Formats: sequence, structure tokens, C-alpha cells
Amino acid sequence: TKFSIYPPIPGEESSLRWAGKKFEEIPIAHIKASHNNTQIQVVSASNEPLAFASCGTEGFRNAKKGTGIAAQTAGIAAAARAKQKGVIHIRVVVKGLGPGRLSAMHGLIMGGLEVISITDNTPIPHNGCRPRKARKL
Amino acid sequence: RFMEPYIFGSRLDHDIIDLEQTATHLQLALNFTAHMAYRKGIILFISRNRQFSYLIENMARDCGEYAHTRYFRGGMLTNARLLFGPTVRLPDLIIFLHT
Amino acid sequence: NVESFASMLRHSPLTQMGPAKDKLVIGRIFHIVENDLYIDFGGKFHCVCRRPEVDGEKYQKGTRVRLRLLDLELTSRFLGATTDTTVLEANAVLLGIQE
Amino acid sequence: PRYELALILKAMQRPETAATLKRTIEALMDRGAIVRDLENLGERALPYRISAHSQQHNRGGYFLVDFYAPTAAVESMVEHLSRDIDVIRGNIVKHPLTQELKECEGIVPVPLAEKLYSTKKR
Amino acid sequence: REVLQLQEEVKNFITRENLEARVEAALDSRKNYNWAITREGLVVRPQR
Amino acid sequence: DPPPSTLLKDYQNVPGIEKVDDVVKRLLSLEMANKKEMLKIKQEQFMKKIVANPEDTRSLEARIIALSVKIRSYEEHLEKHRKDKAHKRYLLMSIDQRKKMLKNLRNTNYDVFEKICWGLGIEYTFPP
Amino acid sequence: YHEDRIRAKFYSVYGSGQRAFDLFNPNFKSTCQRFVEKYTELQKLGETDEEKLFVETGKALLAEGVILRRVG
Amino acid sequence: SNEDLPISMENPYKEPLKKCILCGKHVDYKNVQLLSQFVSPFTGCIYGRHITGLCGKKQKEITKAIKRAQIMGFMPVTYKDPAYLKDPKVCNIRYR
Amino acid sequence: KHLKFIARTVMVQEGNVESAYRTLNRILTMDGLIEDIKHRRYYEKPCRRRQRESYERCRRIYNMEMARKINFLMRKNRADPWQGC
Amino acid sequence: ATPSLRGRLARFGNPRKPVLKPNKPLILANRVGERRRATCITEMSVMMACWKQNEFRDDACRKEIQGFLDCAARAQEARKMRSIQETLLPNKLNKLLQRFPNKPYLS
RNA sequence: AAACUCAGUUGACACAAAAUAGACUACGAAAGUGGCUUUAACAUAUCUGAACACACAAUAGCUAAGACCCAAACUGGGAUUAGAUACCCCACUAUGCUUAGCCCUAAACCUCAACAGUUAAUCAACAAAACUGCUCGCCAGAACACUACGAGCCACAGCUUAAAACUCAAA
Ligand code: FES
Ligand SMILES: [Mg+2]
Ligand SMILES: [Mg+2]
Ligand SMILES: [Mg+2]
Ligand SMILES: [Mg+2]
Ligand SMILES: [Mg+2]
Ligand SMILES: [Mg+2]
Ligand SMILES: [Mg+2]
Ligand SMILES: [Mg+2]
Repeated sequence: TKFSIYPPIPGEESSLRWAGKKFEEIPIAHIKASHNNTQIQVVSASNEPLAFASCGTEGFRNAKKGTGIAAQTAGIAAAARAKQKGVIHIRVVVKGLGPGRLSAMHGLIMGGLEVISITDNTPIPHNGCRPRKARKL
Repeated sequence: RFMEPYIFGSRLDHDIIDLEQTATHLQLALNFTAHMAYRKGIILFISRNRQFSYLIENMARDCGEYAHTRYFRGGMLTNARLLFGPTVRLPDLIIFLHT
Repeated sequence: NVESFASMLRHSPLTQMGPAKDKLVIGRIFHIVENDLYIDFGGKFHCVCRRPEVDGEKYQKGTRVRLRLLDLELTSRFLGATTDTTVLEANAVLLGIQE
Repeated sequence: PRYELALILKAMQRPETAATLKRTIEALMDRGAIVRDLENLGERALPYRISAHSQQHNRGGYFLVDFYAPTAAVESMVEHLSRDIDVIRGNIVKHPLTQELKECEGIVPVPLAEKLYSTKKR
Repeated sequence: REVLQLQEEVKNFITRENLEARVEAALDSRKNYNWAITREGLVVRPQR
Repeated sequence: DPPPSTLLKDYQNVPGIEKVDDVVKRLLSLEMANKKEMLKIKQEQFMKKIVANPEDTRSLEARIIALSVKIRSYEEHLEKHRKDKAHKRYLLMSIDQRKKMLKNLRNTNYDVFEKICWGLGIEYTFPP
Repeated sequence: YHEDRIRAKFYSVYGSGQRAFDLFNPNFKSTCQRFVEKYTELQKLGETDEEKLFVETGKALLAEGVILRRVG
Repeated sequence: SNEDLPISMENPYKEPLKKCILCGKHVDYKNVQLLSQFVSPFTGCIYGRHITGLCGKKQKEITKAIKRAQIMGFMPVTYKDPAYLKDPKVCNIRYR
Repeated sequence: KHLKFIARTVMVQEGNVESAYRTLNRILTMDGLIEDIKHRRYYEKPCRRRQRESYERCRRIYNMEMARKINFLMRKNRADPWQGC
Repeated sequence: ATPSLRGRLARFGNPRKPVLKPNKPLILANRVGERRRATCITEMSVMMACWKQNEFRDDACRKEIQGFLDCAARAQEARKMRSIQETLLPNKLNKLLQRFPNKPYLS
């Protein structure tokens, strides 16, 4: 076989495994990188919450939350919690272009957890709601 | 646009100059050049094609007439009296090897 | 019986050739500047190819080489240009030395 | 005119599926359709979860009913399909084969636009 | 020709009589409209 | 409106068209066609009933008859889509065009104009 | 020129060839030009079918010894 | 008079006009396999003609067919169907 | 309502999350999602949207024409073959 | 294939309304725009975390401090080599364009 | 800062708005029209032709009844400020939506009228090269003036038409 960047298809017979598990069963680390806060939540393959960590819960307040350093800190905390909950390999789904988008992943990894996949689930309306008006400064 | 009358036709988007008109015009031009040379006029060969600058210079020198294949400083003809001197004699004929 | 321009053009090798694209011609290196080989193939312009890294020294002035032509003249019209911009050189691929 | 009804039916067994197809073609013939052909594209997983008649569906059977009907019958057929519960999703379209494949000689290229600006020197 | 061709086909149209049988035949069959294309403009039908 | 059983203009002359299956007849009838076919049938019927030369369509008479069929179609349409401003404009413009055509016809060939008016139920009213 | 039709057909059917053009020689004759000459004389014989003329010209050149390779 | 003069004819040397890959073929909303060749594998985004290489008419046909299939339930929207990821690539796009 | 972990999903090779993220961001940029989100943050009134679209179209036309000219003339960056004369 | 400009600008003989309204004329200029203008923070963060957990005693953070210093030296070397290498250039490109300039008028 | 204890995952779920396609330039008379399906449907074998009528006319706005995710004049609060009746942040309303009427205004601008034709001897400047024929509408210093009066209008702080007096040598 050869390496493919696409994920394995559920219901298809694939050879890839992680910790003796199939891709579908790997726990999911939902990152949410808002403009001024980066939240992280590691749920099991059955949406069972395992760990939580946010810039605010890490002690950062006000603008300091929206910093890659704060994202790294929150990711490290979440990774430690998940590691003590028994999580090795994770699938990462991040929804938001906030400053913590990548530093959160870096913190999560530095906390020990390995990442098998990165998923972007940023909400992109197909012209649904009307966002707030522009800013003139 | 002005070269159309002398263009015989476009072969695969490549103009073919009407060599009949070329022959007649070259006859007239050579006749004029020879007449000026006989009348002892000054014949100046102008051409900025660097690929033939050397050839034009050598040809002019061997034929005994003048050549300007270099950068044409502004005023070589209009301001000649100042640039050279009030008594300078301007060319009686200018021959462009590359217009 | 004096052949006229029409007959000369009709029987000329260039006219006998069709579109120059993908046509093999025999050029004659008439100038070399370092690793650049200026080759004349009978057309209006010359093609400046590169000395092949293999058998490079074998290429010298007067060397007869084989070219695969891609355009007799390299020209194109760019945005806003009232006339075509030309690089005044043909495009060809240097295949090797003819013997 | 010639219509094609693409029909995503609830995933079920052959007896119920045949009964549903029979009922649907019966409704067509009642509204005044001359059913021309029935084709089974086969059961497959719905590309996305579809919730029809208080039931979330992930697999369904796809069927194509090519028929001829009066124009006024299309709306009634759509309403009846909406009423029917075994239909996860029905859609009536004008048959593609009624349209004619215009012959395309080639992609004639658009040359660079000329004379957009006056040739005066700027 | 068009009316002639249509005449032939109408023999195969599903009526209120041959409805059960045609429905069962449809359930048995499988029609494939899927086929990809290649850069050289050559169809790639799936294998069955 | 012509009977729904009526065949289309491209099939009413096909040899043996009456010796075919009633399924084929229903398919080729107006019962399985859009409103344009019915309008074409109405146009040809009016032409046969009125114009001396039905095969001539460039005539002002054929133009007026076709435009009257279109006016009928637009009026029927607006009767349901009362709030279709575009088609209301089309109806008014077509009425104006038919009035202009009738003016020209009345000025050129009076007898034909009278026959057109009677056939299409149009009452020519001089503009105020 | 009327020979342009034959030239285009020959290039489409056999490609450029392997005998490179020598534009320096005014009297040079390309394989395509020889084909055109043979086609012209065959036409002057009074054979009007274009495709029959083409095949006959190809075979005549093959008999001459010209290796006309078809492109596909 | 003179037979060596040029004659007035079309350009016999013209190359055939390139035909889009789908030229002469029927794009159908039911051929999800074909329709999925012109959608981003990751996001489901329909490729522009600068990438597909299709004529304007066929690009419009593909767009309408893709939208029709997506709304009628034949084709996924947010992503290309995985079953078609290994079909012959016909899009001049390089994500790596 | 679609299946999860098939859209905008990339598999890291050997664990180089930085490389995987670079590839994912390339995907998003080439698909235009990044620009779409940045623009959708605040509502771009339709007149402004049209003006920006027209401006970008003109800028692309100019850039592509300039690139064509640069490529066409790049073959003339050689050394001067008639140095002096 | 550059986007078409046929029928895109508001011009006489163009029935449709303008598609593009270029602020500046669409004529290639004879010049290209001038080239437009932290490093090694992972090692710094590692060293600073070691300092924080060890009371900044450099005695028990020697490997991290040395890595930080060497990384900074390599950053300086990268800056220098990049600068010298950067020194196609806009200047060269403008010279070539000048050699073959645009002609939006008639000669 | 204020504001909320609502936040995250998964599932169910609109009378809101319609990513990518679109690097396309099409439809319509203009305003406008870019999710999908269907029905109807896009006037004139000659061109011009409304202050002289008919039918349309984005956004805003009034009337009466519904929907209300989000956005949001006004309003309130938090900031900033010398002040802040603003710009920045939060909440919320009319409103944007559907139905039935009204209203009939836009930088309604491609500021380039319709039709037919030419590229020849150019052309104040800039802009989107210069003109020919024909027709309709419009213009005749600036400001007073999208004004007052009169008139018409479902309009009642409105719209259309629209002057004059004083003033200036400019605009
Ligand atoms: S290339 Fe022929 S239809 Fe597009
Ligand atoms: Mg008129
Ligand atoms: Mg008017
Ligand atoms: Mg209005
Ligand atoms: Mg409200
Ligand atoms: Mg407007
Ligand atoms: Mg006003
Ligand atoms: Mg007023
Ligand atoms: Mg009043």
C-alpha cells in the first residue's frame, strides 16, 4: 500500500489501526478557535466528554486569551487531562480561524497526545444568516 | 498600416513584401544615392541594429562615407550648429539601414 | 522567360513548408556567446538555443545542427498594446548535430 | 410531456417495495400518466441523512419512472408523493432525452480585447 | 418515422395490466447511469 | 380551446395517423403537450377560417392572427398570475401592436380587415 | 496555393518526416513537395478521386523508395 | 493569366478546434460518478472552468446537474463521495 | 447531516502535524474557504461586494497579462550578444 | 487563459451594462511593484518552562539554554545568508520590460 | 468596561438567506435576476414617437394581518472624549420577510437617447476614439431653487411640475 492523506471510509475494510483501534473509534478532540478564546474538548468515539480546557479556564483573561501562547497552554492542559483519562491517539476537528487554531494543536501534542488526523469544520453558511455590520474605526 | 501597399500577402501570418515594388523602389533609391555620391554629397548611414553596427561602420569607412550606428543624442541634426560648430556641414543624404 | 516574384515565392522552400510548428530544419550556428548558440535556419530570425550539456564542445560557429521549430517569429499582443510585441527571434528546440 | 420521476423510497424488503412502486405507478396512471418505463438504480446509502415523515433515513432505494403526463398532473403527483410515507424524496423532472444535444464544434477562443482605449499617448 | 418508432415502443409501456410483472422485473434489475471520463475523452464505464 | 384529443400540428397530416394505438394517439394529442401546441392549433384554425392564403404567414393578416393568439395566451396567464407585471406589460404592448396592425390593414385592404375583425371578435375602436 | 490542400493532408497523414528541411538551398525539395509533385502529375493524368489520388501517390513514392510513415 | 498568384481559399493547415472532454456527451444529474470528478475532494466545491477545462456550455451543464443532484439526494454536498476518489483525475488542480 | 470526518479531513504522515496543517490550509485557501470566512465575518453590503469582485477580476486580468509578458520576455534575459557594438 | 475583456467595459457599441469598472486603465505598465517585505520560539519556550519549573537556576537547564543559544545563532546565520542570497529581482524585471516596453499608442 | 452564566459534543428542528459554479457575462424595457423542480412565459417582418395617457419602477416609508433565526435606525447601558447627541462594545425595537393595498423617490449613472451607417479626411482637456443621416426629449450665467405660489396625486413633515424679487461678476 501507499500513504493516502484522505481518511479511511467507514464500512470499508482498511488496514490502518491505532492502539489496536479502527479510525472511527479514535477519540475526537474538538477545538474551537474563536476570535478571543480557544476551547478544547476531547470526547470519546461515542461523544463521551473526557477532557476540557479553555483560555479562560487556564487563567488568561481579556485579550490574553486570544494568544497562541494561551492556546498552547489550554491544549497542554486538555492533553494532560485526556492522557490521564486514557487517550493516546486523537482525531482533531477545529472549527474557527481564531488565533489559537494551530497553537492549540501544538499544545495538545506537547501534552503527549498524538494526532492522527486534522479536520476543519469551521461553520461556513451557504448564505444563511446575515452577519453583523462592518466596523468603521 | 502604411506598409500594406507594399505587402504582397500574409503567408501563415507572415508578411511577404512585394519584391516587384521592392525592385522598383531599390532602383530609385540606388539611383538617388549614386547621384548624391557623384555630386559629392555627404552620405550618413544610420542604423541601431547592434547586430550590424560593426558591418555598417566598416562599409561606410571603406566606401568613404559617414556612419552613425550608436545612440542618437538628441539634436545631432536640429542642434548641429551648436553641438559641432556653426560652420559644420550636415549630411546631404541619410540612409537608414534600420528605420 | 524571367521568373517573377509569384513563381519564386511559390517554389521557395519556406513556402513549400507549411506551418513551422513541429518541422525539422537544419540550422547553422553563426554566433556563440558562452553557452548560448545563435542558430540561423533560413528564416527571417535566428533561434538562440543553449549548448547541450552533452557533446557541448562539439558545437562551434558554422556547426550544422538540427532544430525542431516552434515559431518562425516569437510575438504576442499584450493587454493594451496597439501592436504586437516581438522578441525578434525564432523559437526552436536543438536536437543535435547533423552529419 | 415526457417526465422522469426520481424516487428515493424508504429502505425496506421486496414485498413492501413492490407494493409501494405499484401504488406510485397507480397514482401516476390515475392522474393520467402513460408510464413508459421503470428502472431500479438499486439501494444505496443516502449521501446525507434525510428526515422524512418523522423518520431519519440513511439508506434508500432509488427508482426512475419515465412517463408521459399532462402538465397539470405534475403538481398533483408531487402532492401525492409528499403525502406518501414510503417516499423519502420524490422529484419530477423534464426527461433529459426530450432535450437535444446541440453540436459543439469547439471552444472557439476569445482573443485579447482590442480598441478598449484610445491610442492617444498618455 | 417518429410516430412509427413510438408505435413500436408503446408495446413496452407499463399498463394497469402488466404492472405487477414489470415492477418485479424492475426490482430484479439494476440500471447504472454512472460513468467517469478521462482526460483523453474516453468513457470509463464501471464493471459489474 | 381545441379538444384535448386533438393531434399536434406536426402529426395531424401524418399518413395512417388514425390507424395507430390509442396510446399513441393520446401521446400525440394536445393532452400530452404544453400550451404552445394548443396555441399553434388555434392559430392554424383561425388562419384556415379567415386568411385566403393560410400558407402565407408574412401577410399582415397572419401576423395579426398570431398576435391575437398570443394576446389570448397572455390574458389567460394573467387571469391566474394577476401580479405578473412583466406579462401585463407584454399583454398591453401586444394589444397596442395589434391595434397598429389593424389600423394599417384597415387603411390598406378594408374587406380583409372586416373579415379579420369578424373572425377574431375584435372591435376596432378609433383612438381618442 | 492549390498545393496547400495536398500539403496539409500529407502533414496530417504522415507528420513532418525525418528528412529535415534545408531552407538555405533555394532548390531544396521536401518529402512533402515530392509527394505534391507526384500527386499533381497523377491529377494531370486525369484521376479525380482525391483519396484514390492520395493512395496512388503514396504507393508511387514508396516505389520510388521514399519511406512515408503514417502518423495514425 | 498567371497561375503562380495566390488563390483565395480557407486555411487548410488549421488545426482542429479542441473539444472539451465532455463535448458531444450527455451530462446527466444521475451520473454522480461523472459529476464528482469536478468537485473538490475535501470541501465539495465545484471547480471553476479554469480548472476543469470545460467549455462554457458544459461547465453550466455540470453546475446545474451537480446542484440538482445535491438537492434531489443523489450526491453529497459538503464533500466528494469517497467512492469516487480513485476515478481518473480530470482536473488541473494540485493540492500538494 | 453529512458523514463526519470526510470533509476537510487530512491524515498526518508520520506525525508531522505541521506538514498536515500546511496541506489542510493549502486545501482551504485553494478552495476559497479562508477568504469566504474572513469576508463573512462582517456583512459586505452588496454594492461593496460587487465593487470588490470587479476589482479582483481586473487585478487578476492585469496580473495574468503581466505574467504572460514576463514569461514571454524572460528568454531575453541573456547576456548581450553584441557587447560594445 | 486570461479572462476575456470582450464586452466587459462600458463602451459605445456594448449593449450590456458594464461588467468591470476598472479604476485604472487596463494597460500594462512598464514596471513591476517593488518586492514587499518571530524566529525559533519553540526552543525559547522550552528553556523558559524549564526555568519556571527549576526556579530559573541555569545549572539544571544547561541543555535547554545551549539549544536556545545555538538556535539564536542559527537564526542570525539564516538572516545573513538569506540577505546575501536575496541581494527574479524587480530591478532586473523592470530593465527587461524597459527593453521591451508597452505601446498603448500608435507610432 | 459593560453584557450572559451559560459554554462544548451529539441528535431533532424555519414563513430567514440562497457558499463553490462565477476567471461565466446571460435574461429583462428599466428597477432588477446567481439553491432546486414543475406550469405559464419572455410584444412588433419598419424606425422615431408622451408634462399628453396607460403599465412598471431598487432601498426607504405608511396601512391591516402573520412569521421573527440573524441583522438593525431610534432607545438604554458600557467605554473613549475638553465635550461624544458619533466613531468602538452589549441588549432590543420599528424595519428587512409573507399577504392585500398605498407610496412612485435614488449617484434610478454605463452621468454616454432610439434607429441606420462610416472608419475617411482625427481630435480643446480628461473620460469610454471620431463622425454622418433621421427623429424625439432636454438646455440657454451663478445663486434664490429637489424653493413659494398655482395645479395634480390613496400621497398630509410627501411626491411631480416649478417661478419671480433682492444679490454678483463671476459660477
Ligand atoms: S467543447 Fe464542445 S460542448 Fe464544450
Ligand atoms: Mg415606438
Ligand atoms: Mg416617457
Ligand atoms: Mg417602489
Ligand atoms: Mg423585530
Ligand atoms: Mg443602478
Ligand atoms: Mg427629492
Ligand atoms: Mg416641493
Ligand atoms: Mg403647494
